[PDB]
Amino acid sequence: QEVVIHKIRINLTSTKVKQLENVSANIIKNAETFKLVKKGPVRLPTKVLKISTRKTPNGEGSKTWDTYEMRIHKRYIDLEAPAHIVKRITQITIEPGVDVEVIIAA
Amino acid sequence: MLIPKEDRKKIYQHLFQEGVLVAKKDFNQPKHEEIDTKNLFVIKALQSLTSKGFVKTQFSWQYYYYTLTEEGVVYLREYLNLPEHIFPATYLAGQS
Amino acid sequence: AIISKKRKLVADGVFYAELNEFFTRELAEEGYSGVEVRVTPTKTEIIIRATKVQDVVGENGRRINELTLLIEKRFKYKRGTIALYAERVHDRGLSAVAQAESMKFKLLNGLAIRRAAYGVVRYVMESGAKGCEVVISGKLRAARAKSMKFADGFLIHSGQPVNDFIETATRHVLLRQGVLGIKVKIMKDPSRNTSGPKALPDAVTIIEPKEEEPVLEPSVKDYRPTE
Amino acid sequence: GRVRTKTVKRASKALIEKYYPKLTMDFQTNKRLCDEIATIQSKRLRNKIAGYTTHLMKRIQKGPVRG
RNA sequence: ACGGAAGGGCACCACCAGGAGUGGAGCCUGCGGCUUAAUUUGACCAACACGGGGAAACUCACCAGGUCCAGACACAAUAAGGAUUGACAGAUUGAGAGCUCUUUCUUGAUUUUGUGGGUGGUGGUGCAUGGCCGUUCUUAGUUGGUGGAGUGAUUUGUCUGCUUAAUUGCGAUAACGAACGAGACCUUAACCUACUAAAUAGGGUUGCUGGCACUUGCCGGUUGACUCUUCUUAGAGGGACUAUCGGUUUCAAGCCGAUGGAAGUUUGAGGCAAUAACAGGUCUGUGAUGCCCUUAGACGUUCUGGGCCGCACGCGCGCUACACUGACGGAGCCAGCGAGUACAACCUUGGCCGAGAGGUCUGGGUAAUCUUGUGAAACUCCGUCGUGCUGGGGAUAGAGCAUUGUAAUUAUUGCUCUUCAACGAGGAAUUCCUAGUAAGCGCAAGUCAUCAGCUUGCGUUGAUUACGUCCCUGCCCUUUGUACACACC
Ligand SMILES: [Mg+2]
Ligand SMILES: [Mg+2]
Ligand SMILES: [Mg+2]
Ligand SMILES: [Mg+2]
Ligand SMILES: [Mg+2]
Ligand SMILES: [Mg+2]
Ligand SMILES: [Mg+2]
Ligand SMILES: [Mg+2]
Ligand SMILES: [Mg+2]
Ligand SMILES: [Mg+2]
Ligand SMILES: [Mg+2]
Ligand SMILES: [Mg+2]
Ligand SMILES: [Mg+2]
Ligand SMILES: [Mg+2]
Ligand SMILES: [Mg+2]
Ligand SMILES: [Mg+2]
Ligand SMILES: [Mg+2]
Ligand SMILES: [Mg+2]
Ligand SMILES: [Mg+2]
Ligand SMILES: [Mg+2]
Ligand SMILES: [Mg+2]
Ligand SMILES: [Mg+2]
Ligand SMILES: [Mg+2]
Ligand SMILES: [Mg+2]
Ligand SMILES: [Mg+2]
Ligand SMILES: [Mg+2]
Ligand SMILES: [Mg+2]
Ligand SMILES: [Mg+2]
Ligand SMILES: [Mg+2]
Ligand SMILES: [Mg+2]
Ligand SMILES: [Mg+2]
Ligand SMILES: [Mg+2]
Ligand SMILES: [Mg+2]
Ligand SMILES: [Mg+2]
Ligand SMILES: [Mg+2]
Ligand SMILES: [Mg+2]
Repeated sequence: QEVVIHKIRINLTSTKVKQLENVSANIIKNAETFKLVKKGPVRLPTKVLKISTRKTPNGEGSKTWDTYEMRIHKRYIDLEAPAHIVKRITQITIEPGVDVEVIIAA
Repeated sequence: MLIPKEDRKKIYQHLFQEGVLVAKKDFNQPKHEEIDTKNLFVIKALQSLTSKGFVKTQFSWQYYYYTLTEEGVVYLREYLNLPEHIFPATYLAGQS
Repeated sequence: AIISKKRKLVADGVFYAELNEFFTRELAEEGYSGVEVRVTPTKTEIIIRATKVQDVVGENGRRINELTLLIEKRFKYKRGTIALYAERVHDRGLSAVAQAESMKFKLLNGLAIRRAAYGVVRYVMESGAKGCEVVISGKLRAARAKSMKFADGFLIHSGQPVNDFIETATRHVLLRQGVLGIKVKIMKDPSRNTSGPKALPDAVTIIEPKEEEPVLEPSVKDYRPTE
Repeated sequence: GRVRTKTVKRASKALIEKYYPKLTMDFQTNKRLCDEIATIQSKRLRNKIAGYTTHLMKRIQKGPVRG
């Protein structure tokens, strides 16, 4: 008797793209397979995590720096979908690297 | 190190009932975690036991990994006078 | 546990560094190759790729167990929520980390430096690698420092082909007179390098055309019409 | 300073010598031909290869050339 | 290798034509020297706002002092009628330190004193080492396999030309095939009315309203509805390959110009970046480390206070200025990189106080949601000033009010009033730079409890002059000479 829609939300994170996009695509395919209404995998600005660092461990040498960075892509998704199929979807199709988080928001 | 024998008893009994410790390198801290005693003589007691030849130590990122070898188990069992059919938590077959 | 997502990812990375360096310290005698941290909804699986898998597991499967315990206290985890897994390396020749550790071990037993280096290069190229290289720098049987370079095949140096194909490993070896630095580079076969490009950037392959006969001039061949 | 180094020239030479009947005068058609009949990894190199192939085709159309 | 030898090419760490400068002044910071108990130390193009070195404590490494063992382990030795530990109160101490003493009480085999040994060390040695980085060298240079020439060290391949940013190619050829470097390659910046989509981004229509106009319209508000993706996002892709044409080229590599383009300098900017080497730097980043030194009143560790900032003096990055293209008042009001609290207390809106710094009460934000449209400065408009070291300049000081901090004196920093110094565009000399570039202007981030005049990034306004040369300083290849090879120091 879980007919009450939870207007649930699925958000993603990663430091890589192809597996994150693959997980999002599988989520959308699962959602369409059981006739769920949704807002698409809305892209979020890739946050660039940047550190500048002097290369030389001892200060001697011509001034040389470097910049290391990751990018985090988010691509949150929300569903106006039934209960059990959604939770089953969240508990399946998980790839290391991409991190899945679920918010009921009901 | 001068360790009061009851805190040393706590150290030895905990090391036996499970088998491993981490003992953050930072001395002078009030209480070591899940021991309720000063971390300093925790580190020193496991150092003495390693010098005996009972604990294998491994230093990496200041977290003093400690593991109990078999002669360590025997020595702890004789010291703790606990029956000779109980093994530390590592020996339990918590397999796949 | 609530924390900023960028900080969460940075913490995940530093935790992976934690695990990799700790396992390098511990399983060095095991021919350690690598570690993977997979995160499930409930369990934090930690796959260990090492050479001596059966010794890593240990008798009755206790060694891995105690290792797990350390992790559960290194990161304040909960029992069951974390579990180790020891896996054999797919091919110990290709992994530069394992070769570096193995030939560090060989150096530890007073083996000939040149002999050990050339044996490593020969084994690596026997594994199917498209090129291997070893730098042995230090006090090679002399007070003055010197670096010996052994190589075979070809090793690229510029462009992420340096990251896509050639894998490196750096190790320190302790002797009775100083430290020896060891650098190992292997350029894997691009055709066998899955999960990425399968050739060099400037590798061009041309398909050989098929040969056909044109002479049939009228050749109005008729099929049975359908409607 | 566009000189079209070894790789593009050799690849275009082999392309002409193995696929002259299929090649044309037009850059875009030869670009699609390069995509289909040869596995150029990147696409900038593909474009350079097709451009030099078109240039060599034009030279051949003008007359017979060495190499 | 070198040549004040030749040939051919390159470079704003070279110059020409210039721009902005520095060197003159104040100050801030970093060196030297002096001084000191200590003013801790390493670097002397490739040391000097460098060691992320913006140190009040810590940092720390120096100095005057005070603690403790965090001396494992083995053996001997005492020793359970005490190996030992700790302490109230007083003298002592800076201390509310049982550090040391007065007395006594507590504690139980962990210890104590000797031997071996081991640890700790920002102790020494980067001229023992690793790793890393810097430099030679941002140039285009290297290498081996068969083959040829040499007795040989070596050489040819790696070159007469032309071309290229390029050992980049066209080629000629005792050279043939190859490998590394360059290129290719990734990130980033463009262009996408083509696709996928979006209450964490925007827009339209229509609601429900506000105001003004009165004509149906304008500028607004609403998390009310429907709809869309042009901009904002980010995925798959497309796009430029010197494309077409005209010149010029042993007519080949290629160069020049125009047109179409978004883009025609390799499209701009970068990231990796070869062989060989330096006695280049780092033991002061490392529980990386060999050797040497020390290891009990210690060069270990901790506590208190001082110093790393002193000042007859020289030098190196910079900041503010010498004013009219300006200073000061009002008013206009424009960004892009960021960052932001959990086992802690971050970014702060908004409302009240205070003149300000700031204070207080609440509310958001673990982040395209909130600070935030970071309503930033330069800039623009209207006025005051009027060539006067002046309303420029704001150093040096006096007094007061606050914030962080266990602690602010040797002023941490911010704010209020005042004194307002040198400074008149700076000699010899010398630095950087050819397009959204220099330069002006600020903001964010790293240092951060508080502190930048620093650095790393970002954006605003945005040019003058080249589009060349080997004259100075060097670099690459070739030829030549050498009595040089620690190589013209
Ligand atoms: Mg290459
Ligand atoms: Mg390259
Ligand atoms: Mg100069
Ligand atoms: Mg000039
Ligand atoms: Mg100036
Ligand atoms: Mg000056
Ligand atoms: Mg001066
Ligand atoms: Mg000094
Ligand atoms: Mg230079
Ligand atoms: Mg300071
Ligand atoms: Mg102190
Ligand atoms: Mg200090
Ligand atoms: Mg002292
Ligand atoms: Mg130290
Ligand atoms: Mg010390
Ligand atoms: Mg050196
Ligand atoms: Mg180089
Ligand atoms: Mg030969
Ligand atoms: Mg030669
Ligand atoms: Mg669009
Ligand atoms: Mg033409
Ligand atoms: Mg470029
Ligand atoms: Mg030296
Ligand atoms: Mg030392
Ligand atoms: Mg100083
Ligand atoms: Mg400087
Ligand atoms: Mg104004
Ligand atoms: Mg903005
Ligand atoms: Mg403003
Ligand atoms: Mg005045
Ligand atoms: Mg004034
Ligand atoms: Mg100004
Ligand atoms: Mg600084
Ligand atoms: Mg020029
Ligand atoms: Mg001589
Ligand atoms: Mg002379």
